[PDB]
Amino acid sequence: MELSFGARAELPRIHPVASKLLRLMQKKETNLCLSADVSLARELLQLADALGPSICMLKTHVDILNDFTLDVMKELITLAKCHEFLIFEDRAFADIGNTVKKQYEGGIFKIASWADLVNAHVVPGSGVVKGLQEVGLPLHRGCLLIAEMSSTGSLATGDYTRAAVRMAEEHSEFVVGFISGSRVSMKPEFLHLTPGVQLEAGGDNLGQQYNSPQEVIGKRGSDIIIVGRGIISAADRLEAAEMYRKAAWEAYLSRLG
Amino acid sequence: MELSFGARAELPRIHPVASKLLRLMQKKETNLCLSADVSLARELLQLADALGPSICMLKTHVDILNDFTLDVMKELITLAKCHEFLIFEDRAFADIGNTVKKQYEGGIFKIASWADLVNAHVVPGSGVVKGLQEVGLPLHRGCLLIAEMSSTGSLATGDYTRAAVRMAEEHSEFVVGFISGSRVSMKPEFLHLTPGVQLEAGGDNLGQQYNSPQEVIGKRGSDIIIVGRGIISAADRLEAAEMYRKAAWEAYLSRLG
Ligand SMILES: O=c1cc(O)n([C@@H]2O[C@H](COP(=O)(O)O)[C@@H](O)[C@H]2O)c(=O)[nH]1
Ligand SMILES: O=c1cc(O)n([C@@H]2O[C@H](COP(=O)(O)O)[C@@H](O)[C@H]2O)c(=O)[nH]1
Repeated sequence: MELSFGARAELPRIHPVASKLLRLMQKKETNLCLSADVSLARELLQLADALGPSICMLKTHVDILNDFTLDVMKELITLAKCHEFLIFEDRAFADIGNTVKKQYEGGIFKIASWADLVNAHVVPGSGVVKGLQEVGLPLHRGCLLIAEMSSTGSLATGDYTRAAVRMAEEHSEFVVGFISGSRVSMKPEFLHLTPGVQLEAGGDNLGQQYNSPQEVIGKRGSDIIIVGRGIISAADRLEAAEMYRKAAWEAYLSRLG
Repeated sequence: MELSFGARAELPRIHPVASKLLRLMQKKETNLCLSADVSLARELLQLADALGPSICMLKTHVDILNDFTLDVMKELITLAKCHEFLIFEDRAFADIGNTVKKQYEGGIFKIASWADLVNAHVVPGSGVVKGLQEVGLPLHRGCLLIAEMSSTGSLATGDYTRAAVRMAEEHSEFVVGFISGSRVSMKPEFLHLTPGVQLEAGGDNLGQQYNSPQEVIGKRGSDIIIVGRGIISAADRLEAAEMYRKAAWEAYLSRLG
């Protein structure tokens, strides 16, 4: 009884951020999230403008931007609104609730002011979600819980993954899905976003492992592929993004029937 | 066959950063780490200057400082050198190796340029340590692995904790100890630093749980207490720091015999 992204956008328990995302995925025929892993604001913004039509989401690591300013994020928001994609800051919050609330709202980055989505590790227990929610609920934001990781020797397996799923399902007012390698929740209101994706087999020299869009979306049942170097290191990043988009989209359609 | 901090500083396999720390702990009769959880640079620096003589370490969350600049960290280093304490940035790195290396070296914060110590979660597998090491070894830095957490519902238990200890013991050129609630390694070259510490029983409203210095150092065998609000929210932060210092030090001495 698998539903399209557009039908999932209308589910009774859908979060507004998830709904917005699912609708634009359906409209634009994309379930690709660009991992914009660059150190220069100009490159970030040039990528966001050129690839915006091809992506449902742009994932940032703001803490690697050498020339971060809040005005850069204002410019990114303009592009996100123009091309219709969400902004996801991959901060992987992983401390006690009292601390992560400050890390989310404050400091130099003011992440909550510009990020539609953030993510959190579940290792601290559910206080990490409660802390983030105190800032994110008033700001109408969503959160993803890291249920599995793509890297060699990941401990996010077995009962750890099951604990992530329970924590999500128990904080559905704020948690809209997962970072995972596969479908981990049976509830269709939750999004599954999967990093560690390339067309070719391989990995990197620091524990990253790759699987293909057909494997991740088609066989493992995830929703969205997150792709960094597969696109960013390519000469023509637009064509690379289109190849990943078409791969992930067709894998999704075939799983739908 | 328990050894003093000063003797542990001389162990054959001791890391240089651990040795420096252990020597100043012995010299100053302090095993207190101040968790300087403030949002203003002026308050951070006033705390570091006044409390510097009472502490072996000052722990930062640079990402909650509203007015962070690299010049603030230069001023903090001057104080750390004057009063003899290490600087520990509690960044809790928790991503793939390729990403954390950039988060450690680069961006606005340039953490590796000023932090003696950082910490990492073990959930991504050992690539998190390998990535950090590529930056930290050339810069003569050390790392702490998060083996246990103080918060309600922590998943850093059982085999997860055992995996943290193995990962530390296998990367002893860079990893100098743990964030933990107790002694988790039997090897005396490793430091144990414990947050979730207050004199009085209690917790916070976002999953923090407190135990006393006597419990953590004396009964659970940890080395250093990490104390934030117990000191920071007190009217007289200097006297508060002295109370925590004397508590942790005497608990240590009594465990020594
Ligand atoms: O399990 C995970 C969780 C992540 O955040 N990531 C992130 O997703 C991206 C993967 O990038 P790449 O496609 O270049 O390997 C990185 O930004 C990394 O930080 C991951 O690779 N695996
Ligand atoms: O398990 C852990 C790991 C932490 O980093 N911390 C950190 O240690 C400090 C505890 O501060 P406090 O004493 O105010 O509760 C915080 O900065 C928090 O981020 C913790 O409390 N428990």
